[PDB]
Amino acid sequence: SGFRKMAFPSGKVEGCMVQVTCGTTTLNGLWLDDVVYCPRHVICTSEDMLNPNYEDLLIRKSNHNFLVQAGNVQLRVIGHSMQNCVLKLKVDTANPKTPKYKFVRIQPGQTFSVLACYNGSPSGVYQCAMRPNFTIKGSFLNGSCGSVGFNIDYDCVSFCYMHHMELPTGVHAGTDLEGNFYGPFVDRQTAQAAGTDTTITVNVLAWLYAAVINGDRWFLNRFTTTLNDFNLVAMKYNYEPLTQDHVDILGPLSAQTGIAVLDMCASLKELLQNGMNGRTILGSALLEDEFTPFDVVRQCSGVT
Amino acid sequence: SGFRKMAFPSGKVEGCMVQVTCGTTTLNGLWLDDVVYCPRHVICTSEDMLNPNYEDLLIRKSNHNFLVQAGNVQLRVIGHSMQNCVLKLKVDTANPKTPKYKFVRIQPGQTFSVLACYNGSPSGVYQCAMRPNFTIKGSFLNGSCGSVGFNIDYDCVSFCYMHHMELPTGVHAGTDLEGNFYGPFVDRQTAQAAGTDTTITVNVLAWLYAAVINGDRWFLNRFTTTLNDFNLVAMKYNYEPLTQDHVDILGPLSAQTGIAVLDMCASLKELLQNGMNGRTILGSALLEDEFTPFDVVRQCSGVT
Ligand SMILES: Cc1ccncc1NC(=O)[C@H](C)CC1CC1
Ligand SMILES: Cc1ccncc1NC(=O)[C@H](C)CC1CC1
Repeated sequence: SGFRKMAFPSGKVEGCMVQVTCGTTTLNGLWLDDVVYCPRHVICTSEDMLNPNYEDLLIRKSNHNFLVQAGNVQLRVIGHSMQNCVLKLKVDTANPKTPKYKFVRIQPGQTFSVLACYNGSPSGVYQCAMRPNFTIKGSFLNGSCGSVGFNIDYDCVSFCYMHHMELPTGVHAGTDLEGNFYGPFVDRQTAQAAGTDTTITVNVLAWLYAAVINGDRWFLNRFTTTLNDFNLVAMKYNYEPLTQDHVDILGPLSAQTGIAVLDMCASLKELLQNGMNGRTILGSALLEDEFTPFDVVRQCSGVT
Repeated sequence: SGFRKMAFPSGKVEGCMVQVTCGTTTLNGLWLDDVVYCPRHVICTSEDMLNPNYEDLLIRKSNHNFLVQAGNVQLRVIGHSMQNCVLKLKVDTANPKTPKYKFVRIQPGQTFSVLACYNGSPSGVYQCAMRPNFTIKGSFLNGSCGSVGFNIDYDCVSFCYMHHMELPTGVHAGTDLEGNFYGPFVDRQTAQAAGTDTTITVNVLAWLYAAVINGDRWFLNRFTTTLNDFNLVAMKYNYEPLTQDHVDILGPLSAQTGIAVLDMCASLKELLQNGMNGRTILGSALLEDEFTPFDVVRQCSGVT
């Protein structure tokens, strides 16, 4: 029992972190096989960042200008190329610590672990959700660019995020490992609108199931609702509309606890309309949305 | 910017996890040098757990009865001994992945990362505090015993906790790496009183400083207080009394933000007396106490 905001074990990812320097800028790279992946803004100087012409900036760079250091050993760069907003530095040595891996583009509302790094060295690991508006509320300081997000299924690391930018609002934006930004963001030091965010409804319901499994039951009520009635409340409270696909994914949790998904929706409706009344659920005084139904099942069963 | 409940990178600890089996019980062990450390209750059966006679139970065991498996390779046990509530299984091979390490006994209120494991395999990592009452509010299921807590200072892992038990209340109890329980707990399946817990005041103040650094400032007020006046409020709200030693440890944060520690205490006093009024601080709707002043400084400066 107990339910925590658990991140994946970061070991397999730690072994891939490297430091990439170009000119006076240093950030993190991800060394997988004989390729080092990093944010392309490593080639920029302060004057460039307001509106960089990345193609022109990269043309002034040669393989020997990219300084790639793994721990304390230097990697020899034998190729460079830009793919969207990432640079791929081909190196003469395959990373001996390359785990089984995939590059995946996650959907908004999905969760992942971030291994925050500075100068190619890991500082910490935390779990977060990709917001419905494609931002992440992380913990990143200057130098953390190139830190990655990932999920792990037994021995396979699915890399889903690479950190690129902090918006003027203090929220974070980044790309998949092919360098495609999540959301409308561009890698420029310009004010950029992040869409209206919403609370991830299926995740809040999943976390309410986790709460019941672990003993926090005070919010269970004698009511039920419908998808239509619930979505009218979700609309008012800026929650994502619940679909049958979300109900279907909550199936295992509904089966385990014996609480029908629409009955849990009626508990969520009452909590939205009345608040917590100074009470807590799983040590939180708000409705938590950073646990997917898969996360809840995994944590509640002890999947390794 | 941004502030997250960050755990240490778990890589160095993942390389030490092993599976220990004795009879029909399997749990986790920590392999450091040529020694495997694990909870002594691995030698118990269901009939024993109400009041085990560990000395007698261990006498019936020989080196060949302890099955130690690292990933998929079997370790040869050449010695066994019980030290307090841990067993130390001497093996014929030193762990090639043994990091630089220390065994430390942490103080209540201090924080650490837990690498939850099952069958010697890591499932996740989370950060937590040792409660003032010496329990931890973790996430542990049957099979997680032997999972460890730790801190990391550059290349040195300080192991501070080994998981042993879940109290009937769903809170967790364990030992230091010499097998001494934190708190009054005994390794028996018996109802055991955990002391009255309190909120870690110095940590809440540290987190309020983290909030100001990251932009959440709505709780700053035009008031000040004294240690005596603040401790009268701390008493009423079951907060640990603040001492000058706590004020001294908050020094770096008071220096950085320019907010005198007693002025931050007056903000905390107002929050305790009036609540959040439906507002949040660093994404939390309650006063967070799982960040020490050292954790805040580290996260806010990007220490690796
Ligand atoms: C400063 C910082 C703190 C946290 N995370 C990231 C950063 N870096 C940036 O946002 C730079 C300006 C991105 C570049 C325009 C492409
Ligand atoms: C079941 C479980 C779930 C989470 N964490 C730990 C456990 N195990 C125990 O509490 C056993 C009974 C301890 C033994 C008496 C010494």
